This record gives sequence, structure tokens and C-alpha cells, in this order.
Amino acid sequence: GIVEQCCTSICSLYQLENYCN
Amino acid sequence: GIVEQCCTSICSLYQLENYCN
Amino acid sequence: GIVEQCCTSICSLYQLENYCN
Amino acid sequence: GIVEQCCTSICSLYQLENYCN
Amino acid sequence: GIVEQCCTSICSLYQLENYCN
Amino acid sequence: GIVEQCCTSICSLYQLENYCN
Amino acid sequence: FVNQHLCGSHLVEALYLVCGERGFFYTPKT
Amino acid sequence: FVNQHLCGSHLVEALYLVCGERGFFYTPKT
Amino acid sequence: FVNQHLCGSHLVEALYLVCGERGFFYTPKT
Amino acid sequence: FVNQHLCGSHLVEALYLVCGERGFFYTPKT
Amino acid sequence: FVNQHLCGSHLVEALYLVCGERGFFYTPKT
Amino acid sequence: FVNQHLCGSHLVEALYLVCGERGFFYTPKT
Ligand SMILES: [Cl-]
Ligand SMILES: [Cl-]
Ligand SMILES: [Cl-]
Ligand SMILES: [Cl-]
Ligand SMILES: [Zn+2]
Ligand SMILES: [Zn+2]
Repeated sequence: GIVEQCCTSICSLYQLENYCN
Repeated sequence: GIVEQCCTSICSLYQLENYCN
Repeated sequence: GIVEQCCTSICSLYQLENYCN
Repeated sequence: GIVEQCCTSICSLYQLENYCN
Repeated sequence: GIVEQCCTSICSLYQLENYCN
Repeated sequence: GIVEQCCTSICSLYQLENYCN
Repeated sequence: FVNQHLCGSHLVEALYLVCGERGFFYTPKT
Repeated sequence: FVNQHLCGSHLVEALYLVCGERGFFYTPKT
Repeated sequence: FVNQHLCGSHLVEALYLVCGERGFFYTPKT
Repeated sequence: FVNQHLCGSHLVEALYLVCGERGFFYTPKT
Repeated sequence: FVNQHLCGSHLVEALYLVCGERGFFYTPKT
Repeated sequence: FVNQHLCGSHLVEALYLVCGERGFFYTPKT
């Protein structure tokens, strides 16, 4: 997922925001 | 919660393990 | 400035974009 | 040592604790 | 010590070099 | 430049100081 | 806002900045 | 181990180090 | 997104994350 | 507690968290 | 003072420490 | 260079950057 995506390729803050409660 | 338990008062690394999945 | 806007008071990520080149 | 071990392979917090005074 | 010299009061990068091995 | 130099090879704090205002 | 390459505690820091008082879950693969 | 004030970013970093692979949740409003 | 007190190092880190590639300036005295 | 992969200032941060008010020495090879 | 290998937010942190109240610009290539 | 309040983690990070290879000691109770 995201942890892997942000770290192995790249991610946007908007994608991260999907992890907020 | 965690913020109360750790920032205002203090907590141990062991208490922080309470918030691990 | 930024220090006044963010440390003493609060700011959004959007305000911080004001200081991007 | 530890710096090299924690960085090149992995280490536990319990191993780190060996570096405390 | 260092905590007194740097956190409560202030210190320079040069003073911090006092705590290098 | 510096960002690339500090990250891909290495840089000194004295070199960094060239980026201060 | 730009894309970011984000490993270890940098990921969790960015989640902290982006989520704030809403909080978040940190769910690594295995 | 020991007892410190961990605020903001510092709390989530500590959770990262403590929990690692397991993952964690950060829920200020609770 | 959200509103937090960002002081010292924390402010420049947040600028790094927000601005990235674009770069930024950090000018306390202004 | 889990294993951690820890380079640069992340190592020193973890020592700070683990050792606290007891302190520590940071002793890299050469 | 020693040479340092410095990537991502670590670079910006070091600039913050070295420059202080003088501030700085962060100017990555493209 | 410059004069800042460096507390907690921030102090050890600064020592890391300043001392690097040399290593350092962090002894709060002294
Ligand atoms: Cl890193
Ligand atoms: Cl803080
Ligand atoms: Cl702080
Ligand atoms: Cl702090
Ligand atoms: Zn890092
Ligand atoms: Zn802090």
C-alpha cells in the first residue's frame, strides 16, 4: 500500500490524506 | 488519550505499545 | 512573518505554500 | 558495532539499550 | 551540563563540539 | 548544486553556510 | 503541493502534518 | 527504558520506533 | 488538511514537505 | 518492541528515546 | 566540524541549524 | 553560525551533525 508506494515510488500529500481518521 | 498520557503528563515506551496494532 | 504566522499563532499547509519558490 | 549493525542490518531497542549510561 | 547550557539557556555549534569524542 | 552535492557526495557545514541569508 | 518520496519515520511525520488533530492509522504491509 | 514528554511529531516518531512493522494509530481527539 | 504550531526545525520540515522540488525560503527576521 | 533499521540521525534519536535521562555515548566505527 | 552526507529533510534541518535567525533559501536542482 | 534553544531530540540531532564520525556523548544528568 501507501507506506510501500510513498517509499518505493512516490506519493502526494493528497494520497496520504486517505490515511487520516 | 495518548496526547494527554504523553505530552501533558509523561509515558513510557511500554505505554506507547498500547497504541500498536 | 512565517515564524509569527506559524509558531506563535497557527498556519495551514496552504499558507506555507506562500514561502515556496 | 551498533551504529553499523543498526544501519547495515537491523537492531532491537534492547540492543541499543546497551549504549545507555 | 549540555541540557542546562543549550535547552534552558542557549549555546553555539562550537560549544556543542565540547561534547564530541 | 549543494542539495545534490550534500546528498550524492558529502558537504561540510562551512559549504552549507553559503546558503544562509 | 508536490509529490514526495517518503520512507521510515518520514512517512509518519508527513501523515502527522497532513492529518493533524484528525489523526491516522499507520498500516505497513507485513 | 525511561519517561519523557513526547509532543507533536515526537510522539508519532516514538510510536514508529516502538511499533514498527506492527503499525500504530495516532488519535489525538480520543 | 489542518492547523498546528510549527516552531523551529518543525517549520522548515513542513516547508520541505509542502514545497519539495520547488524549494523554499526560510526568513525568520522578516 | 520490534527490530528497527536505523541510519544517521535516526540512530541517535532512538538512543535518545531508549536511554533518556540516563544518557548515552555515540561511538561510530572510524 | 565534520563532513556530512545529507539527503531530504536532513539537508533542510542542517541549513536551519547552521543559518539560524539569518535564514536561508532551499534551492534544489529541477 | 548561530545561537538557538535545543531541547530533547533536537540537541542530540545537533550533536550528530556537529560531531559526526567523531561521535559524542549525551549526559543530561551532568
Ligand atoms: Cl533518512
Ligand atoms: Cl516540538
Ligand atoms: Cl521543538
Ligand atoms: Cl521538541
Ligand atoms: Zn531520514
Ligand atoms: Zn520538537
